[PDB]
Amino acid sequence: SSLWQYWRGLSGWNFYFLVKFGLLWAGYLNFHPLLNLVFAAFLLMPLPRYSLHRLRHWIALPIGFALFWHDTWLPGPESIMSQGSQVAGFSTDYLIDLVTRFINWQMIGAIFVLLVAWLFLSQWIRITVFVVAILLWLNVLTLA
Amino acid sequence: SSLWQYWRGLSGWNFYFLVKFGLLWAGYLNFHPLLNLVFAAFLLMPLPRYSLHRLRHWIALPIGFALFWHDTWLPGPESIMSQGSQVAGFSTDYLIDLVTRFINWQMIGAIFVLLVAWLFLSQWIRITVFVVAILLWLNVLTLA
Amino acid sequence: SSLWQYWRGLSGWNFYFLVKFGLLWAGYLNFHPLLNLVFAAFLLMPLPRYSLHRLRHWIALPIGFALFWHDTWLPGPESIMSQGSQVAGFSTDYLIDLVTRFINWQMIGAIFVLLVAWLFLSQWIRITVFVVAILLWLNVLTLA
Amino acid sequence: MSILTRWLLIPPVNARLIGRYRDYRRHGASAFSATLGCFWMILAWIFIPLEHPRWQRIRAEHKNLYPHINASRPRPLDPVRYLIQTCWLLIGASAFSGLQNIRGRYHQWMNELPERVSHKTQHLDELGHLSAGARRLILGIIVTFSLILALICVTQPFNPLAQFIFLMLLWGVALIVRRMPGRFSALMLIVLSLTVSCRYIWWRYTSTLNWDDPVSLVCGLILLFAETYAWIVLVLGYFQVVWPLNRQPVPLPKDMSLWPSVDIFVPTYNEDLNVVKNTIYASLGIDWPKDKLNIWILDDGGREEFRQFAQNVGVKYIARTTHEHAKAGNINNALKYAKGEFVSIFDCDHVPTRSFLQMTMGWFLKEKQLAMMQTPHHGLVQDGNDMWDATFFCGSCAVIRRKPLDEIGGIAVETVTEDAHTSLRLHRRGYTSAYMRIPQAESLSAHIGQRIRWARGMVQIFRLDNPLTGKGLKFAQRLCYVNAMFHFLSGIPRLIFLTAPLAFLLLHAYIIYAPALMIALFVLPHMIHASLTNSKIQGKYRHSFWSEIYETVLAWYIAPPTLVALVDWVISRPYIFLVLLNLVGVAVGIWRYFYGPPTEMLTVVVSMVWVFYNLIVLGGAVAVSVESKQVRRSHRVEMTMPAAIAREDGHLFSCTVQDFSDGGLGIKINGQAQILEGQKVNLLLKRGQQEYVFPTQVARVMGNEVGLKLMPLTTQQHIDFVQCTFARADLESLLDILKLGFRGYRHLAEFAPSSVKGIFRVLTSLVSWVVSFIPRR
Amino acid sequence: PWFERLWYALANHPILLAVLAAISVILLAWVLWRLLRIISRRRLN
Repeated sequence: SSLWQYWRGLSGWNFYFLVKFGLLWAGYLNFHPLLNLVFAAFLLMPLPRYSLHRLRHWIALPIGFALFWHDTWLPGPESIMSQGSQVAGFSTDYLIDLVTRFINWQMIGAIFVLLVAWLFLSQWIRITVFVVAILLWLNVLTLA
Repeated sequence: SSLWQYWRGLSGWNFYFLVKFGLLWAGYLNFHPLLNLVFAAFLLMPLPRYSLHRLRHWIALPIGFALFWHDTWLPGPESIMSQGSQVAGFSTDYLIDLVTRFINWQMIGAIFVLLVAWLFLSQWIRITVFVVAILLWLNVLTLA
Repeated sequence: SSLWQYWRGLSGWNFYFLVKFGLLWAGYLNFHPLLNLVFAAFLLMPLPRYSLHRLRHWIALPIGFALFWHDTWLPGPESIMSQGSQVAGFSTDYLIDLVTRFINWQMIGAIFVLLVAWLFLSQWIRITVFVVAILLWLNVLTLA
Repeated sequence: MSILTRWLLIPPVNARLIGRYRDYRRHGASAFSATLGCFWMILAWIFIPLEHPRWQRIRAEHKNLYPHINASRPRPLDPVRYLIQTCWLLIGASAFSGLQNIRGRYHQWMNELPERVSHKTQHLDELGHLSAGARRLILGIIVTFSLILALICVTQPFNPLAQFIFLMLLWGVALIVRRMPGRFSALMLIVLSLTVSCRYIWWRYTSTLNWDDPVSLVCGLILLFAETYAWIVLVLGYFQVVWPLNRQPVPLPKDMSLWPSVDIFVPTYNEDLNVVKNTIYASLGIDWPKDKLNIWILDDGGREEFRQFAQNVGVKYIARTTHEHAKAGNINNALKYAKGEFVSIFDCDHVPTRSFLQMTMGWFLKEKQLAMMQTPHHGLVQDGNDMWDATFFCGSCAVIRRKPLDEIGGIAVETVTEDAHTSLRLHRRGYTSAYMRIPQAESLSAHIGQRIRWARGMVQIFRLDNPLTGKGLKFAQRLCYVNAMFHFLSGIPRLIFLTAPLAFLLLHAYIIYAPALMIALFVLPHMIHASLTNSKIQGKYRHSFWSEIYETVLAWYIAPPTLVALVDWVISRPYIFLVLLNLVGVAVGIWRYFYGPPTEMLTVVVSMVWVFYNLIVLGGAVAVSVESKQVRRSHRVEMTMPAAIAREDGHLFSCTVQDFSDGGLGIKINGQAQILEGQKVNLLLKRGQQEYVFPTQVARVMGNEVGLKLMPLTTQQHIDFVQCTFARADLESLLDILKLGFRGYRHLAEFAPSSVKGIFRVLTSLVSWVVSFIPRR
Repeated sequence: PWFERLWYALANHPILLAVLAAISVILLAWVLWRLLRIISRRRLN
């Protein structure tokens, strides 16, 4: 049958994975290739109904956010719940200074440039094929 | 009447067989060529009746489950049948702990990935030919 | 439309970057490849409405001027209004003499030659692709 | 096999693949090509998102975006073509009113600049206002200053960068100057071209001849002599057409009784009465006093139809008993009987206009020494010649004063070109000739024949009545005639130009001892400026080195008629011999490019281009040789003129005449007219403010295109018809020349001897194969 | 070296030589145009 009509690809999530690739080359990410392959497989799986596809994406957005959190070296949420008393005690200016020290504007600019490049290249190159190929290669290397 | 018209392939069983191959390549399962090939032939037998088809599926599903259980290293069905009283009498928390320890989440992730891969490849290449070829090649290797 | 013909190109800004490339060959530039790539992406961002397109270009003009200020070895603002008092204290004749000494008319002639070449090429050949390729080349060289 | 895909693939995808394969097979593709095509297509689908709306829009206009790739017919290496064309699309280029208006207004202002400058110089009319000694001194210092500056710019040594800057600046100056019209612009461009050519020649003589290896020395000397001869010819041509006279007619006295007697001559030998009827009718229609014009037909065949036609219409008819000296002898024999003070001579095909003699003979009644006056056959060379009193007879459409013509003993008969020799003889006695570029009115085989006879006639004119050693000629006329003779001799320089790149590539000599870039920085300015200045002087709409290639290939073709004077050859051995040398030179050059030292590598590349040029030029000469004998169409001039048609019903249909001939007219009628064949209709033709009605019968109707035929007309009707119809008051080129050379080589492979037929066929095959990958818009 | 002196002086200035050549072209064109107008008047009449 025409099951290809239900294989819509990752679409915007491509940029998502592409971002991670950069943070992999930049060393900012603790990569879990199997979880990335699981997420790609779940977002690629064909759901016959359009509403089901939309609901899957809406459910997967929090899951993708949690996976991205797990892929970085940032402190876990429980640490934030424990130290919220210390966080709130600091002044607003202190928090502004700390975050400005944290925000690496080069990575923000790289994100912007990569977003533009992805929007231009989605016309000519199948980004989903390449993203899945890179994920498979990374899993192969991390296994053998 | 006509027989060859009923050779639709293993269909769903194909995935199951590939699953076993994964557990065969991961070394966590002890593959039996004889019983597996017998099950494949039993599901592949062209039965003219649709009622016979559904009845064979109904008979094979518990038989397939028992075969999968037997291929593992868990205690045999008779032993677990004898010890079911104690197993139900055992604490729920320790049972959950044992279940979690037994379940390697890497295997579940790989199985989900292989499910998606099988669903994708079930639209371009007939998986039946390759699955039966791998089974026959494994038998030939075991013979030598 | 849906196929996003809103990738209108850099047009005049092309020459802009060309000039910088020439000034990169002349060594008068403290070049910032990342900011140039971000600026090129911002100018190349596909915007459907023409009013927002004009608004984007109009805000980009002072941003481009400030970027050219930053990429040159000419001094930052603080020095500019620190020496503005001395410039005001100097005679008009001294200002004219300093102006006549400051301009290297050879580079002005070269810039005019580049302008004529850019007009002819834009008549014949899309230079936006070449400019973008050279920008990624500079970024790749700087990164590695 | 279908079984393999059937077992391997699911039936839907198997069916789609089989459908694609069969679709490729039916369109003439082989099985291997078809399979490769399906492989490439599935790769394209897996990599490139061909389902995206952008790619749908790319696919829908595939034919326009990929003209040389057939979508329905795969062929191996098609992905190479796809990649090349995609790269070209990536590289090539795909408030308008204000910018266009500003630009156009800028050219228009620059174009009207000469008029404003002339007006401003008119109000300060003014050297000219100083004494003779002061004028001489001021002009002398002015000329010496200008010439010393020019000499300094001629003899100035530069490095590559300064040289290139100088060339760019001078090329830009020439480009600006060319746009502005006027004779001052022409003179400025001429001076620029002279300066650049002198610079090039100075550099070649001072820095490029190799004095170490004698073979290279000899080759360089021959090539430099050829370049010097070409430069001399170019300078002489510049001088000939430096200042066209642009003569205007001086009106005749208003009293018609003071007008002279003219005798019109129409000499014919084999032309049909259809051709001569138009000429004689139009001659009778010329505005002139009847008692002051007499028409003569000089038929060498004695056709009785001509006699009856002349007697019916009244024009004089005279035949010859003997036919010595052809047309010149015929005119000389007729001149014993004419009694007018002027003799006009017309070719059979040339139609005389009514306003001919009135516009022409004012100069005759004004200037006493004017023994000749010439009107254009269809240029700018004659206008320049008239400045130097060197306009020569072209055999027709000219008026000669009778007394000077009889003084030299009639038309010269010692040369094939009797016209030019008669002009020479008129000039040698001190008489003047004129030329008016005012309209008064084919097959390229006749063009080549007439060029041949012109060359031979100039050869014999030099042989018998040598202008250089002759008496009675002013210097400018000698320069004009010598320039014509030189231009008819340009075969040896072209042979040297063809052979020299082989003298480098085969013998490994250094005929021109200089770095390749230096070579390009002294030579390309020369041809660029020469072409630009010649384009300005001629004023042609199409003007380029390509156009110049065109006359060089149509002048290399008559190399051996002119050389013998002192179709057949282009296929003979001594020609394909040269082509084969130029061909092996290319392979040897590829060998030098890969296996020779890198230090000389660029030089080899240069010779490549040179040889390529030769390969075009030779390929041109064969091509015309076969296209000369291929034209089949006849006289058909399509011009728009509002005629009227009235039916038998009297319904007035204004129409436009598409084509016309003595047999009838084919016209275009505006609107829907139900005109039936055989219906007697009235055709109203417009002659100025007069309207003349000719009754016609409709013979053919093609929709709005209606053909009408004439019933037997009368003498006055015939004259009116001829007056209203004939005697009216009336990067791409590089590609075209490439096609011309290619078609010449293809014909050479078709018609050469077999031993070289095979080689040329193979060469054409690989040339087409190589061109098959070229990107296209 | 009297003549190598000028070549050394103007060697590095193609702009100046281009301007001088343009001036010489315009000047010589003016004198030639005057002469040719004189000859044209002498021949037309």
